[PDB]
Amino acid sequence: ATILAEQLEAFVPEFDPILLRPVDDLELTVRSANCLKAEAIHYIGDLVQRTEVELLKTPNLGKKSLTEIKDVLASRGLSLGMRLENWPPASIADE
Amino acid sequence: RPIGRLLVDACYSPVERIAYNVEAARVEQRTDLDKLVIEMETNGTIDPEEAIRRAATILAEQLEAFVDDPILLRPVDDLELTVRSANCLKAEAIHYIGDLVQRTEVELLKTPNLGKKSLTEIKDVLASRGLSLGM
Amino acid sequence: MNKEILAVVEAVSNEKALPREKIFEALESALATATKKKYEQEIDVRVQIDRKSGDFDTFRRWLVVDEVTQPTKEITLEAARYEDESLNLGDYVEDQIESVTFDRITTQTAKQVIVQKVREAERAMVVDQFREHEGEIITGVVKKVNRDNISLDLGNNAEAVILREDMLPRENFRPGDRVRGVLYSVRPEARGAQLFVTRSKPEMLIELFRIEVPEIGEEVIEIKAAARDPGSRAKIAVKTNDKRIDPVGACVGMRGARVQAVSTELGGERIDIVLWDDNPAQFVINAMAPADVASIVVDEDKHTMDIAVEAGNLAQAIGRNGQNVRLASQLSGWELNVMTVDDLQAKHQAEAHAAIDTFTKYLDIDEDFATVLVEEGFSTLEELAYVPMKELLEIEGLDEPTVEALRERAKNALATIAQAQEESLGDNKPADDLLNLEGVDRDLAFKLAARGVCTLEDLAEQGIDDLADIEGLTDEKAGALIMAARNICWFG
Amino acid sequence: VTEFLKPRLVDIEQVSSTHAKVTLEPLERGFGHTLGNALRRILLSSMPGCA
Repeated sequence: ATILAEQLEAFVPEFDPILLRPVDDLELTVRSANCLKAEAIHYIGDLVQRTEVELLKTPNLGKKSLTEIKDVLASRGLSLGMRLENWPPASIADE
Repeated sequence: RPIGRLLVDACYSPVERIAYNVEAARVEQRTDLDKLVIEMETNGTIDPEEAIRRAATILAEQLEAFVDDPILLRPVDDLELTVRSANCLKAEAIHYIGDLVQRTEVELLKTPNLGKKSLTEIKDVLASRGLSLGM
Repeated sequence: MNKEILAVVEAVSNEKALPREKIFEALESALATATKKKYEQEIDVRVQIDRKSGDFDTFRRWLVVDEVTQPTKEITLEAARYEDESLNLGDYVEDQIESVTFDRITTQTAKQVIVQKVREAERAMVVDQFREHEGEIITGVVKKVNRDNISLDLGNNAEAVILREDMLPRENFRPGDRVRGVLYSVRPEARGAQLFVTRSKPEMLIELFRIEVPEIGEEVIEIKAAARDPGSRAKIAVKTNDKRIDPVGACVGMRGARVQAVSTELGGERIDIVLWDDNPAQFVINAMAPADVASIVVDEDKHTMDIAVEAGNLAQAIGRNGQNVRLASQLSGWELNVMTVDDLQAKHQAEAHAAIDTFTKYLDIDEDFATVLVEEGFSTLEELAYVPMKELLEIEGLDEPTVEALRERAKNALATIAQAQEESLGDNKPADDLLNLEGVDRDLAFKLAARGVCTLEDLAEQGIDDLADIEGLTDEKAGALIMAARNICWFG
Repeated sequence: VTEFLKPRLVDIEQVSSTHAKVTLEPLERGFGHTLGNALRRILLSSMPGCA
């Protein structure tokens, strides 16, 4: 084995990128996505700052759509009510 | 998982035909030397020097291997250990001979009330039964 | 169908003396669990059984919580209150769900949960009613004999265990044999035996005497102590407040019939019955029976007693393998040293000579004056240093100036001995070697050196058990210091 | 993708003297022959010595 091995030694500031994505990329129900757009929530970083109590005040947002939003955010390691310092980054304020 | 996917078979294999032809060497003045000429047949997905490099790496990884009982089920009390050694082993939840044989000598020396003398006794008794610490 | 639920609830309530409510709560939980198993997804499920019809509704339960960790079983308080404003944290939101058909699968699950509820209700109340049995001599049938334990059947689905240490050394039980034993522990373990029975511990002897001697069951005679070598010999100490009753005679019975019944149940164990005395020396004389005691010397400071016996009685006083002295020591709580009258006199002469040598050496007194101090009962430098001045002034020939000088010399001698101990280890040996062990303060180093652990090597050789009595040293801290000492001495 | 079943000599049953029997497992569905053939051809000649 030593001979055969010696014969082979010449060969061998927004929160995060995910925060900068649109809410439509969350695969939410057509109802949940349209309810969030009606409140001017465009990015995942906007959604993550809102509390559960604020989202329940949104017109036409039911308890079922709130559970869907939580389950989807939890699948990405995000939770409702995170405070991002310096959101939105100046790169988004011009659209 | 849905009914719309279609699974084909997967032939993850880039090469088709590998043929070596050994032949005599004359470049070096020394005779009785050989040249190995390998004509491969790739489908374009693999560079040839990368292929020969991965093959030599796989073979030299394979030669890395050699290049540079009903007694276990018995309680520790049946080992005829000193009352000190038996009580020190029970304090660490070592009940069976099979538990004792898995512990290393360095682990047993960390146990409370476990001296160098009691460790030598445990080794001599295990050796009398053909057992060693750290199996 | 409907009326059949009521008939089942009534039959089970009457037969098992169990609250109907507890049976329904458990059937609801059983049906919820059976429902959960029919879905591929982990759902939360509440079942509600109507108490009049026996009809049942099944929900998709949604545990109302503040923070949702499981979206399949949990709902936020804000979302729950959108459906019903009356809901609080810990309530359930429901969802119209098809109730599982009561097949023999749900039927089997319901039967298992009812049986488990009866174990935690009917059988639990039976054990509570048998508070006496939980402590007295329960009777069981041997169901299984293993190497390490015996499983007893007590009836009513109650199983008890006798451990190998809880058996008598010569007992051989077979499946179907009847066995008596004391229920000494009830453990609410989720798995295993719950009832632990002993035949080896002293409680078995006490309770056998309670059953065989009516005067003990009537609290006329009290068992004060029991010491036992299981299947070989025991001693019991008995007292009575009634001067008309002989407590030893009552426990022995007519021609020994009562003590022989207890002995026979214990496999021929020899039982000595002794009179309890409130005087420790008289109680130890009684405990040493059948050996005659010639004299007792009591050391209250060491909690020890030296027992002199005639040379002919020495072998009887010790007993086979020290069994008699050991049982007497366990019965009295005193450490008992059995010797001959000649050996006791030789011991006292050697102690007196050692005290005289100590006093002559450290107090700078003559041998005649040291002998007077020992004859007046002084044996240590500590006694001379700390005893009330009145007791030293009662000695013939001591004046107040001489007593003060003697106390000052005794204190200076104790200080010189303490300093020579601190210098032997704590000013050089345990101030460099044993101190190096990370964690050793100067006080702990002197406490170690007072036990003869003067060096870092001496500490590396100790067990945790050898250091366990050192005030301020926990087993964990002892283990850490011994390991630190071993790391330096053996691996440096 | 470059992770194979790295093998080992589970035992060396050296039968009697001047004779061993070395078993190696586990290899791929085809590497037993290539290591047996490589070691067989090298030991036969390449291995030097004096006579």
